[PDB]
Amino acid sequence: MATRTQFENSNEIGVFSKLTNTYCLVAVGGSENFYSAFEAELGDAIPIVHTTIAGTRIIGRMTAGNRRGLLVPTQTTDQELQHLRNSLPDSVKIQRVEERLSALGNVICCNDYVALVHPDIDRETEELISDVLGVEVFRQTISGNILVGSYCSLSNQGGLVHPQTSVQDQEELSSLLQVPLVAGTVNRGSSVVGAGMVVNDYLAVTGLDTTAPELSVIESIFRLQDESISGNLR
Amino acid sequence: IIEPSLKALASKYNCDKSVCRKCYARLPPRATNCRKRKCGHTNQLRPKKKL
Amino acid sequence: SHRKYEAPRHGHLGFLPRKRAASIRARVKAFPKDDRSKPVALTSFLGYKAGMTTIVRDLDRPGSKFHKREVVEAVTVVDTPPVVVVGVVGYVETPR
Amino acid sequence: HQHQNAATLLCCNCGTPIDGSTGLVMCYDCIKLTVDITQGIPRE
Amino acid sequence: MKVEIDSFSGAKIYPGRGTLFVRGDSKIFRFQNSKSASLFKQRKNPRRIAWTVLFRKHHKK
Amino acid sequence: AQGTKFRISLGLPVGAIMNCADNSGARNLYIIAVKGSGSRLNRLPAASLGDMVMATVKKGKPELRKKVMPAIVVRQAKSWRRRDGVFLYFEDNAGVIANPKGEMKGSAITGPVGKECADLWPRVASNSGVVV
Amino acid sequence: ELARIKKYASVVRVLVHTQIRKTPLAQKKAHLAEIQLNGGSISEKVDWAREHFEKTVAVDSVFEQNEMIDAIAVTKGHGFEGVTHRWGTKKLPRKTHRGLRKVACIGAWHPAHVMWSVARAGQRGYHSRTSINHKIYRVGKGDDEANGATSFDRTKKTITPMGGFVHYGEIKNDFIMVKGCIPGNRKRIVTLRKSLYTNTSRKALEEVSLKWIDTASKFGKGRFQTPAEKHAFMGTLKK
Amino acid sequence: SKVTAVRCKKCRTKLALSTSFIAHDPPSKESSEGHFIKRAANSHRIIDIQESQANCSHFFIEPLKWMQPELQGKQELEGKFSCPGCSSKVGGYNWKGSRCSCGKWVIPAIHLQTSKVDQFPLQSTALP
Repeated sequence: MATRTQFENSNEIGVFSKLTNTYCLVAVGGSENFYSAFEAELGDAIPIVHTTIAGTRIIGRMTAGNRRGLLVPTQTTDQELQHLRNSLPDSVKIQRVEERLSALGNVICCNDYVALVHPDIDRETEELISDVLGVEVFRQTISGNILVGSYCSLSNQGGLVHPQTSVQDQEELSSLLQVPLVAGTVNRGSSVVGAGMVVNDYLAVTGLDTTAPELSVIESIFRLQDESISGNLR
Repeated sequence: IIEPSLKALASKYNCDKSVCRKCYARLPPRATNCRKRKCGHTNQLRPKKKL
Repeated sequence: SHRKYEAPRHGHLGFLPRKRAASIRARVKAFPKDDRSKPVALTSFLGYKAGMTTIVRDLDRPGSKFHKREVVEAVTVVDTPPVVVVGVVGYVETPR
Repeated sequence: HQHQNAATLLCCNCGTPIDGSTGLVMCYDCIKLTVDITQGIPRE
Repeated sequence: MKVEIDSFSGAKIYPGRGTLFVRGDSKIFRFQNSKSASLFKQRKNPRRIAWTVLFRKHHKK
Repeated sequence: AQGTKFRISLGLPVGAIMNCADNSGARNLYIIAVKGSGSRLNRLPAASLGDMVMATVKKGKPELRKKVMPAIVVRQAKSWRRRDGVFLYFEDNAGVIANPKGEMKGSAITGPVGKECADLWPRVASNSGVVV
Repeated sequence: ELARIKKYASVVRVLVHTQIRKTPLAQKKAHLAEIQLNGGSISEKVDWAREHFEKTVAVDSVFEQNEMIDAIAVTKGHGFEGVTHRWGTKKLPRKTHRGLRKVACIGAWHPAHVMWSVARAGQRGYHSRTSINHKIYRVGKGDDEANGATSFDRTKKTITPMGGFVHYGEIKNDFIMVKGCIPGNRKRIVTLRKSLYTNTSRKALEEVSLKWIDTASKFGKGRFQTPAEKHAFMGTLKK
Repeated sequence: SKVTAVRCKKCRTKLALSTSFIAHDPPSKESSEGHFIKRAANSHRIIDIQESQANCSHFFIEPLKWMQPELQGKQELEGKFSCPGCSSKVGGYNWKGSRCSCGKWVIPAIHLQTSKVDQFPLQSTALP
């Protein structure tokens, strides 16, 4: 549901992990407590992969992916590419992307159906995203920011956006993304909402300093909320 | 949780001592003189403060 | 008067004198501790240093950031022909 | 029908409803007494 | 171990060799020695420097 | 606040004027200190790619000027040695300003960001466009 | 005399010498030395050396891969060096009369003597040094043309670079390849010693498998590893 | 009003409902109970005065069904328990006291600390 945990002592989970519908990715330098958050709740449905991208531990911001495909940047080595093609299932396709804009997570905000990309991305990538992910690509900015992946968490049900966002432009994106959108803060007043948390259909994991009113806004738009063991025995 | 039969067993080694005023040494509670030589075997002893 | 701004000493005092060595073959001052359960083997070897070259290896050190990662590094190649025994010498222990 | 039912922000600290844009999304009655105050001075 | 080609002329760069340059317009330049590097700072054109691979492809040497 | 980082070549002493990569109104930053620096007689404490410096704004918005506030280096002109082998260097120096926790005040970063800064600081990699 | 050593004589050394003729040095005079033995039952130590008179002792019988050793030699020398580069002291400012690469204050008035701890110019280099904990990576045989080859490299080459080791020649012999610098320059007689203490920490117990060896030319900015691929890259030349 | 639930942070398990909550709302504010008194070793001697906090930072609930194997097995007078899925210290049980942070007393206490737990409404969403 709405579980909270943290990597080593940092609240942000979207930097250090990439959660999709059919798989999950985590960085290698984690404690036993951080790994046990995903293992206890995902179970054996989707494969959890320990990986690194380009010699880094920031794999949630370097990669871009959904149910059908994964996009990795150029500096990902052949040893790390061969490891991912084994642990992930045969349904997903992994493709290395030649970019000037290396960090694909900040650039691409995507789901099963509709993706928003950075406006200065080139045309040879727009052909590549739509054929790998199988997603319509729409060049658009969140009202004041070009980094659409960092400031806008998105799932299949809903999407949380940047707090300083006009209502007149949320109705533009909801017309475009075909999902309802709510603005808010995560991690006790951090405007970077896509890097603080992750989301798929059946799970959404955020930081430990996310307050209780903030957690209500998250699970509401994503619609992941829903007892005999509790009772009175005196 | 401490079962105060055992708390009285441990306080004899920790709390029920006496302290010399000059050299701050830990002394037995029935003593009259400090056993060290760097305080000159002084006899100004105080009980150790209880919690 | 005092030094007015403290600073550590330049140089090391356990390496005095800086005088020229007695021979180009430096002596071995000390050999490892004898363990008489093990079979007979030598304790050192003589060789001639040739040069340096560069190496690449997969670093295997868990909990590091460069775990399962390639690193380059500098190695030294010492030319090592086989060495032939021509005698033995036994030392007794005296109080001097 | 694009529906953006958002109530732009709620708050950070308390559960009180709608605040505005431009920052300070903290429900001003909170920040008057709760957060630090960041005065940090002697007053006598 | 990947062997990257030299961006100036044509040369091959075995690992642990030569410099790398990240220009402010987000483009990565590789150089095998200070010859092809210091000719890059002087704004020379490698289609007119004779010993390069890019020249010898242009005249089909 | 600063985790483990492998030593890279020090290119920015006290008195350096590096650029300002973010969009917080400031134009350049003047380095006056490096957090966690050493101690040696007559030695200027120096910064590196990814260190945290105390810095002031000499040019930009007048609200940001005349106060000392911490900052994080994101580019460097002195060439450094990565462990995998290569010597690389950017074209100019750059820094972004931050709170002493390490969170960033600006919204985005223009220009590339060095990779050893994106691993060390979680907020800078969130706002980075291009990572090397 | 061998019955004399078996009865008395707590420790036993063995006089060895290298074979200088299998070496590109110009010297013809071999280097004699001693090596202590660490076997058991000192009657058995001299029974080992009885069998090995005028017998060769290999390299791989002594050392093996991934072992921590010490390297003992005589340093590169530099002759008479000044007080700044010898001890690393501070240079005086520019405005000083009669010399700035010096040390200003030798001592105080009392005691009226120059102490032994001041910095003072003299010989630098050519000293005996011991450097511990150098990790062996490769012990290659002599009659083996896959010295530079590796399991991930698969090209047939020696570790002698193109044009040979600069100022040395040819490694057509056994060799020891160890991590990091050894005291003493090239052509220098170097003693490699077993480790005095058993090391555990994390770095002695690591096992290495190499990816690639650099056999490009050391004679300056070398851009090719083997001459079989210099000819394939450049093509047919005039000569 | 409507019934509510108290879900555990990092466990996401419903620890206690409403139809509970013996909230004891007023503190006394007088000098003997509303202030925190630290005496001395002897002679009823006050060394410290501490003012009580704003709101009672606990939830005093009835002993519930999931608490029963910790309360039957090794029954003692004081201790602590956890969420049944994360083993994190949520609240302690004590048959003595531990008034509130804000201070009264209670009864024999089953306190559920409001740090590292939070309170959500049991009904549908507010739909803001």
